[PDB]
Amino acid sequence: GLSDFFTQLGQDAQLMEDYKQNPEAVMRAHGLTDEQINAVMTGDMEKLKTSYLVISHGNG
Amino acid sequence: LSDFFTQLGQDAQLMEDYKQNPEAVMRAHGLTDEQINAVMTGDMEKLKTLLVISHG
Amino acid sequence: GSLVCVGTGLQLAGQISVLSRSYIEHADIVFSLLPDGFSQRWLTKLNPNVINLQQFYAQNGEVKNRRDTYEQMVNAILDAVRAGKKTVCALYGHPGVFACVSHMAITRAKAEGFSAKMEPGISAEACLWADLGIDPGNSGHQSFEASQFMFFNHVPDPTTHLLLWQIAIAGEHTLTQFHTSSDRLQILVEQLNQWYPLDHEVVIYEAANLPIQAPRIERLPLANLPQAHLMPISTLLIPPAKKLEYNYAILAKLGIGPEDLG
Amino acid sequence: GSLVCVGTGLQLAGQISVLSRSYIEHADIVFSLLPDGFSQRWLTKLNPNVINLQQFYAQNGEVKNRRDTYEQMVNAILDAVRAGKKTVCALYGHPGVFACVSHMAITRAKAEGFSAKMEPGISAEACLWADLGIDPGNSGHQSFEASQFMFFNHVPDPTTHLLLWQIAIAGEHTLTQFHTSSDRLQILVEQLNQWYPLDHEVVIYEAANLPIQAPRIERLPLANLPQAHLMPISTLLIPPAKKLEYNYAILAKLGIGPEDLG
Ligand SMILES: Nc1ncnc2c1ncn2[C@@H]1O[C@H](CSCC[C@H](N)C(=O)O)[C@@H](O)[C@H]1O
Ligand SMILES: Nc1ncnc2c1ncn2[C@@H]1O[C@H](CSCC[C@H](N)C(=O)O)[C@@H](O)[C@H]1O
Ligand SMILES: [Zn+2]
Repeated sequence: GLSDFFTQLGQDAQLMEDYKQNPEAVMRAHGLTDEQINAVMTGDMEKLKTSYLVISHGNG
Repeated sequence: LSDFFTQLGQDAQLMEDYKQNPEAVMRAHGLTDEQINAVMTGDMEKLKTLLVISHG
Repeated sequence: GSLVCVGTGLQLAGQISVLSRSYIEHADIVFSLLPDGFSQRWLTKLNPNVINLQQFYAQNGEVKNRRDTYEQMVNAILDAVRAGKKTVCALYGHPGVFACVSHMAITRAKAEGFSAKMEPGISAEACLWADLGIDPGNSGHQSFEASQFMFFNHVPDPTTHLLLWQIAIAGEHTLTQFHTSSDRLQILVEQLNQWYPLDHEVVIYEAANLPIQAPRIERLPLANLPQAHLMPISTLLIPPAKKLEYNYAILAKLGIGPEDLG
Repeated sequence: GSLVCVGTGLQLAGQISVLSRSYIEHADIVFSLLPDGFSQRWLTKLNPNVINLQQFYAQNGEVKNRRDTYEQMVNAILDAVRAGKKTVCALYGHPGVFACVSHMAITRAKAEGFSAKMEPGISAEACLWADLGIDPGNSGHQSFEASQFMFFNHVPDPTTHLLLWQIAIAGEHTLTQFHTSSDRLQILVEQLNQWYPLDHEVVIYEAANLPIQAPRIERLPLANLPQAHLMPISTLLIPPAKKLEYNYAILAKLGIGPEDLG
């Protein structure tokens, strides 16, 4: 549910613009819970996920 | 030409097919001998026969 | 009304991001600045309502300051936004990399109380790393506009990979010509010679715009640059003239030595 | 077998190129290194045959040199190619920007006589220009890996926008830790102070990975960096400390002056 929403929102400029107009309405319509919504609104990415990304070094 | 180039640029299957056998793929999409020649010689201006947005 | 500026990358059709293509598809109107007629046809099939920004460039050997071209471009875009249209600006490469039109339009749009954002794209710089198999992190990277390097005091780090953009107009001060002259390039060679030997190998790079096209990767000594055939789309790459050397000063502050490096 | 290295950008799903997405879809096998589980799920739906390179990082507080991690990553990729698989490597951002694994795999593949190429992607740098509304051509740009800037001799041009990548592990010489210490950052502050005042405003930047996420754009004085909260994905932007000065020597050779500038 959550994953499906994010994937679509990231790809679909129509939905993205709809989202930007009314985040809470769009999110609720796509079945997101109040807790999930709260996390998005507070920007708590950690709670939404409820790994290292370094692929180089500087030692030559 | 235009339809071919647009497909080839977007489609990774066709791109890998092209790289395998450019001439075979180009002929299969109906490109003329002169069009094929232009490509193989890298004459871009001939293909268009058949950009600064800042300063310092 | 609203504005979104997107890039289409350098390659035809394939190098645009999924979301950016979507923006073009759903736009009320599109202002374009694309490399060739193949890309123009591609765009039009995606969205028929297109205005070509190319028209604002000097026509018929006219003398026109590029500053005025850019201003007319920005005004055309804003006219659509002010009219209430959901407006998309489609520029080749990255819309905000060595391109003033998008930044200018966005700034002006925000000031007049309109929604405006910029979507990143694949630039000529990004294509270069891929085509030449060079990582900017290897020994570092510096980018300068060629004329700015000449007109103003810039100090390059000769351990890095150095890019000079718009090399084809290096020294063209009027901003009315489409290319420079060999005498200007010779002055650049003498300037660069402060850091780089005359026999130092440099690379003239041109990313391909068509899928059947190979990139230009011409290696030559710096001295031969003024005789080289340059195009508006040419970028000059100057590889490192020196290898990395240990910074014993900072190593000492860290209380370590070269042998301690992992 | 063959190899194509592609980038997925920073944002989920939407920031990958059209052609790059096609490469993933048609691949025999995909080796991935993506930002999070949302991106991982996205990829698995495009192509179920995925090997996560994340497994090659040190596990369970083990001590492991990252050089060994990267070697194991490369070997895994090449094993698939050697077996005869049409192999794709999907890295976040641009596959060849501050990332050695792709370059290394392509080098080794070619040496063993295999077809190998890299497709450009949207890097964190590309996102930075857009999010901060900065044109790298404005006053030029320089990028360095933070640790390399400390361990080796690099001289920045304080008139250009300077980026220090991997600031979170600045000065971590062992290559076995996932972050550095505030004492190390303080040394970097003193080093940078050769060009930049202690009260010089700098920016900690983090591009968003999710469409509902805002980027991190935290402005603070350079002096406070050692106390700041940094993550592995943090990039430090250091705006110019000086404005552009005229290069009279060159201007004179060009036979022009500031007033003749178009
Ligand atoms: N196909 C190409 N290959 C190499 N460099 C190119 C190029 N097209 C444009 N450039 C570079 O970009 C300059 C114009 S400024 C526009 C750059 C574009 N926004 C981008 O993202 O790349 C040229 O003078 C050249 O230095
Ligand atoms: N989301 C993000 N925002 C800002 N910088 C980021 C980032 N993700 C990675 N980086 C930068 O990249 C470094 C890892 S190196 C990999 C970079 C990646 N190939 C790219 O194209 O961006 C980090 O230490 C940081 O300096
Ligand atoms: Zn750069």
